[PDB]
Amino acid sequence: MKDFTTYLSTAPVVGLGWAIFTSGLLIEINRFFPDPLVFS
Amino acid sequence: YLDGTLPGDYGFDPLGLLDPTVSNGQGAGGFVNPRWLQYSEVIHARWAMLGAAGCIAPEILGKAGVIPAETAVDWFRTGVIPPAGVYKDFWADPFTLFFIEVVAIQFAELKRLQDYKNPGSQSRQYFLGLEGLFKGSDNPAYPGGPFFNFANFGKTEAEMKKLKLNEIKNGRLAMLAMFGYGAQAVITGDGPFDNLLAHLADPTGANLIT
Amino acid sequence: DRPLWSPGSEPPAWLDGSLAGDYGFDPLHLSEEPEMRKWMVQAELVHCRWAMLGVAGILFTSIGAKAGGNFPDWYDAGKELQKNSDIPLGSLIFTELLLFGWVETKRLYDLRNPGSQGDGSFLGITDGLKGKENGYPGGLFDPMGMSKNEASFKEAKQKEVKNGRLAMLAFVGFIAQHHATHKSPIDNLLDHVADPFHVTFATNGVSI
Amino acid sequence: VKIAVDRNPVETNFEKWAKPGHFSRALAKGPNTTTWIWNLHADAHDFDNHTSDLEEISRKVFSAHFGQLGIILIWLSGMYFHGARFSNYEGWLSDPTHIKPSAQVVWPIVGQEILNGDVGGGFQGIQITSGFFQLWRASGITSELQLYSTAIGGLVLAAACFFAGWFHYHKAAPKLEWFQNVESMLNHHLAGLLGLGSLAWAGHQIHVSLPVNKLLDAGVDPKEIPLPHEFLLNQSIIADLYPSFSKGLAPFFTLNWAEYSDFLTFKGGLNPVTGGLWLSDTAHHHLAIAVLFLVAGHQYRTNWGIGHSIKDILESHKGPFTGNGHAGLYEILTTSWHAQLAINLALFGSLSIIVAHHMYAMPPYPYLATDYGTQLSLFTHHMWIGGFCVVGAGAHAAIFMVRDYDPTNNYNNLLDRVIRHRDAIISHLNWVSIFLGFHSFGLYIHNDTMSALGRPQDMFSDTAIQLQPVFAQWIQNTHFTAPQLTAPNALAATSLTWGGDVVAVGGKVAMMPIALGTSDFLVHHIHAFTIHVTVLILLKGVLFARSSRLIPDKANLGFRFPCDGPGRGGTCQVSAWDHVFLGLFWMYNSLSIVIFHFSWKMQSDVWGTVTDSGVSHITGGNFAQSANTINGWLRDFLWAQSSQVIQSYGSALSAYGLMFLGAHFVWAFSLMFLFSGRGYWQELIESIVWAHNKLRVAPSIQPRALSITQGRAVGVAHYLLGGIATTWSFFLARIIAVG
Ligand code: CLA
Ligand code: CLA
Ligand code: CLA
Ligand code: CLA
Ligand SMILES: CCCCCCCCCCCCCCCC(=O)OC[C@H](COP(=O)(O)OC[C@@H](O)CO)OC(=O)CCCCCCCCCCCCCCC
Repeated sequence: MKDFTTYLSTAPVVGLGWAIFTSGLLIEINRFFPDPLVFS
Repeated sequence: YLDGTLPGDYGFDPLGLLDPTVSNGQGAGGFVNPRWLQYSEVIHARWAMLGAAGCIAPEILGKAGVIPAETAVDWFRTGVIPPAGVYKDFWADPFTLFFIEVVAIQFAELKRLQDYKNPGSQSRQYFLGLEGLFKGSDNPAYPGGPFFNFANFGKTEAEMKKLKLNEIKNGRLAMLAMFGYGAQAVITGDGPFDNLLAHLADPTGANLIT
Repeated sequence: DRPLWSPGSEPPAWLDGSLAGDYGFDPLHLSEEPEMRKWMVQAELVHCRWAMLGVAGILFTSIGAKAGGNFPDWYDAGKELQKNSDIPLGSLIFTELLLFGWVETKRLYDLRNPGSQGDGSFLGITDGLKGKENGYPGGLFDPMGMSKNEASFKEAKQKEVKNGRLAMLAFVGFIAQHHATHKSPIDNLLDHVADPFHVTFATNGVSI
Repeated sequence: VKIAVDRNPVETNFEKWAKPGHFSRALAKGPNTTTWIWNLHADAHDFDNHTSDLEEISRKVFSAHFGQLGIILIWLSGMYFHGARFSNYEGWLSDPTHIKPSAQVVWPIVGQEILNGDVGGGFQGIQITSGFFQLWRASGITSELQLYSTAIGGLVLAAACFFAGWFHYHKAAPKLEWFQNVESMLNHHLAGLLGLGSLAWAGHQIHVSLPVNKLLDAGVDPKEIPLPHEFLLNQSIIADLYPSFSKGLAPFFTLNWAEYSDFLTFKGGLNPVTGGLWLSDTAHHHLAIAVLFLVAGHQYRTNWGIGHSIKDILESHKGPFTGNGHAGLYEILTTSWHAQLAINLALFGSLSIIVAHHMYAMPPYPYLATDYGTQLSLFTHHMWIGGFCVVGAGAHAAIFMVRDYDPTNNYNNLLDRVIRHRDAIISHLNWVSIFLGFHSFGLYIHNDTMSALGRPQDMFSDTAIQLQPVFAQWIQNTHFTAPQLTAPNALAATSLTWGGDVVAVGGKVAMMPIALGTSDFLVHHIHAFTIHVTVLILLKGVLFARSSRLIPDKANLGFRFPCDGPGRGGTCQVSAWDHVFLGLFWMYNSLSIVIFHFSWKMQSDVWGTVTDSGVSHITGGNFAQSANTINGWLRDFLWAQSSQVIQSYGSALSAYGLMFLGAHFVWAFSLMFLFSGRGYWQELIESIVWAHNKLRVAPSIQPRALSITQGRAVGVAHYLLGGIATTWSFFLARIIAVG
């Protein structure tokens, strides 16, 4: 398990979790309060 | 390499699947080896020895006056392959019986497998007081014990070897028979006993050639 | 030296047998490290203790509904009780989230640092609010002296877990045989006791 | 011959997952530059470089191939699943001509939903061009439940495939002896896989594909069809369709096969209803094919001692002009994987090119010829796949000459004698390319110059100095007049491309005779010029891989190296790798023309809507007049057919308009890599490292510019991707919006 967690700490995997967060956050930020252009 | 020490050795292995050259290393490895193939030959045989007896027994007893004709039905019209037929009146539907089948068999199979993986392991752990009956033996196919050989037949070793191969010769025949039941049913569309009754009546007229 | 989930299997090296409800069951090699193992035993118990506390609430209502009392199904109960309540939704949530953040956070820092909450800061309480073990506190959460004996405390830990694993399996049952039958659990019981051979999961029209 | 396995060679654990670069001795140290990262993903699957042992290389290969099957089977199951739950198959099945297929429904986010076009059938989604719907109808598939099961089977079989790769490597892995039993492999692959595989398919077609498509073509509703399994159970039902089924195998075993003439046929041609091949003919084909491969599988003497020996056959076909011939090849093929891979790729790629030609003229699955977008997409696909695979042979053959070539085994051999007259090969082949490019491409410029000067009488065209392909025209008539004389039992010809009458389906023509003229003479020659040159680049790299006059020792430098040095006037792109890097652009250029030829020819001369008075083609039959000039290919093909893509903004085809531009960006972006060199970039990074160093924010892994070989690879990749993706947008948008 120590080696599995180490594999998960590689660059390709940590980047995959980052991408799901940033993309998931932005798509969710467009789904709610739809299509923003001016900021109030 | 076929010395003949085994019970059912008659020097018929054209493909060479029992040679000790294959699976040279040591470990669990693959299914093709003397330890597993010898074990699966009698298992197929014993299951088939039960099946071929049961596939034809209701039909024979049905032609005779002992059993009701409603229960006496072809082995493939009793619930398996419902497109063929299905017996409506049991004490429960088939799928309820399959969950019974699976559970009660899973125990028996897994425990046997565990015994194959690590001998005598099933007696060491508490199983409702039935641990004494699962001590096993050196060979995974002929365990013996207070239950599996409750009437100790072969106290002599020579008598066991005679029985160990009579179990095989009567058994390997049954495996061929069940292969005949499946092939007969597809073409003839009738039970195995009715097919026999025809060849005895009109042999030259009722035949595979027809 | 002890029973196991599959007889004959070699138990893992890290499961020595001291923990409560240890049967050598971890094929995924989780809780192989000490720190994760220290986290999971506390996760198992809260998932257990919440199951017992919740499932009993379902049986009590579903029995009172079958007897005649005015109790709804455990499903669609939060929808019909909020329609006619003086407490709006949102004021009820953040009364729960805000109040649990106190407890759930104090429990965390006893995990990361045992004996830390017994400093006497919180209202001058020192002997209580310091952990006896990881997931097993005492003093204040054990008013009856039912834990000052290692002989009777070690087996009670085995009963807390065994009646718990069973409990959170039952909650998965309620989810499943509700989606199939859309009836209460107790009603599904009396049907099986009425005609056991005919009414099973096979004949519900689902799962096939 | 026997089974040989080694038990538990490798332990299974994630220990090496944490240590990347374990396979190589150089990479196992760790990274001190960022070049270690590129070398990692590159040398990952080069098993020959990891270790010298041929056994380990065989274990790795046989188990990795189990992965590609699992990767394929979840992909294939995805299409069945996505076709079941997110498609309009049941609606298209009842009205195929008017309704279009759609297997990719999109979500509702910013914009995006407009892509879910009004496909038809109470459904809106992305219009596919894979032909799956016609494939599932050729087989007996009426409902979505049959597609769900088909998907669950793939996931089950795929996990079995993946399990096998772990089992056949980590637990029980074969020995080198098991792999060298090549004679055993051929018998099992020919008889078992190709033979029984085809015999099996025939069974399904006879019991399901024939009893279902007969009712569907007779107007019966799909829901009223009797289910695929019921036909097997009741011999009375299928007998109403095909009365021969009442006799039941007695005709077969008594050798009176004329009774099966009802469903086993040699009709030829196409179905008038569906515009596809007669399903009865294909059952006859795949049945025939099985008997042919079954006897072929009983040729090699695996273990019984009766049959041919490959080695005895090779070292017996000798000649005077050749000397020692075909002798030392059995030792090569049984020892090097790259040799077998190069031979396999050459035929596996040239076959997909044959699949592309033999499908469009002979549409096998129903309602395919009328889906012009599908018929155009299958051709362009299986053709590109052939070009890549063919180019891989030139690469994976040069590796054999560098790495797995031992001159001791080859003395006065065929392989040795080829190298000893290599300068004659490349010289004589150079003359042909120059001959073609002048007499073929120069004819195009002659027509352009004559037209601009106002001398159209002097062009090469039908109204002009005609150059007609007499040899092709004679072959068209011979295959057209074959049913009379050379194939009397054939009711009609193989296809209507040879000659005949039009076959109309849904107001659209499925196939009609193609006429060859002066333009079809220039283009067919243009292809040869692009093929003879693509061979010159690859064949030159192979023969001159091991040694040349400029560099007598290349083999010591290796397969891929950028250059020996600025000496000798310059030695940059001398390796065999750099020959492959050049053959790709030519190969891509050659394949692109073979695609423009298919689009403009079939739009102008073949496809179109049939009216009461003849057919109205899409482009009015302008291939004969305009194609002779290069400006015609710029005006009538590009400047015209690009109207549907450009005007796609605001419609369901808007994605193609974007990809049309995006593809141009990636194409140009490649030019930075091909035109420049790693020297300018490595210096620029130094001035950037200063600023990152000034702020104490710098990477311990030093930044280093892309390697010369990588720079070239990165170019051709972004180059081909942008060059190919443009057409993928310029075609599907043009053809989906028909005309
Ligand atoms: C010991 C087994 C056994 C027995 C006792 C019978 C007995 C019978 N079969 Mg039967 N059958 C068998 C096996 C058997 N079969 C097998 C294995 C198959 C599948 C190949 C069939 C397929 C079959 C069909 C399709 C039909 C019968 C029929 C019949 C009946 C009439 C005889 C006839 O015309 O068929 C003789 C048919 C044969 C195939 C005879 C040869 C079978 C031999 C005895 C057993 C196999 C030898 C074995 C493969 C050798 C080892 C080599 C191996 C290691 C490679 C008769 C009651 C017919 C019926 O219904 O009666 C009206 C009928 O239509 N059988
Ligand atoms: C489409 C062709 C193309 C493109 C896009 C570029 C782009 C660029 N060139 Mg360039 N170049 C080209 C052709 C091209 N060149 C050709 C043909 C030559 C002659 C051979 C040169 C010769 C040249 C030189 C000598 C230099 C450049 C430099 C630059 C960079 C200047 C800085 C800048 O503009 O910031 C960025 C501009 C952009 C357009 C951003 C490009 C990336 C976009 C944002 C995509 C974003 C990624 C996105 C998430 C997709 C990623 C997914 C994928 C990874 C899977 C720039 C990125 C200069 C440089 O080094 O910069 C310091 C420089 O010195 N070029
Ligand atoms: C399965 C296929 C696969 C693919 C497609 C990739 C792709 C990639 N790997 Mg890799 N990897 C793989 C398998 C794969 N890997 C395997 C089997 C191993 C062995 C365990 C590794 C171990 C490995 C290591 C050790 C490293 C990579 C790195 C990289 C990236 C190269 C650095 C770069 O160009 O961006 C440059 C990035 C910048 C200049 C600034 C960072 C901004 C990035 C682009 C954001 C993160 C992108 C994110 C990962 C994209 C999602 C993943 C994508 C494939 C879908 C690249 C995206 C390098 C990396 O750093 O990853 C990012 C790297 O160090 N991989
Ligand atoms: C990345 C590679 C790639 C991809 C993505 C595709 C994608 C596609 N192919 Mg294609 N194919 C490829 C490579 C590829 N192919 C190659 C290299 C060949 C040459 C053999 C073929 C031959 C081929 C044919 C003949 C057909 C497709 C079809 C299709 C389309 C339907 C997909 C499908 O499941 O149909 C499934 C295909 C079938 C059910 C029939 C397959 C019949 C072939 C001849 C089987 C041969 C297998 C054989 C054992 C391998 C060659 C033996 C060797 C000695 C050469 C789809 C768009 C079908 C189509 O047109 O869609 C409507 C179609 O008929 N492909
Ligand atoms: C597609 C059309 C291509 C034709 C033009 C290409 C011409 C360039 C080839 C010149 C190489 C000459 C040196 C020969 C090399 C040489 O000397 O080898 C020697 C060889 C005779 O070999 P032996 O019998 O001595 O030995 C054979 C054993 O070594 C077997 O391995 O010659 C030939 O095989 C004749 C080859 C004619 C090659 C031209 C025909 C090739 C295309 C095939 C179809 C032709 C007919 C088409 C009409 C339908």
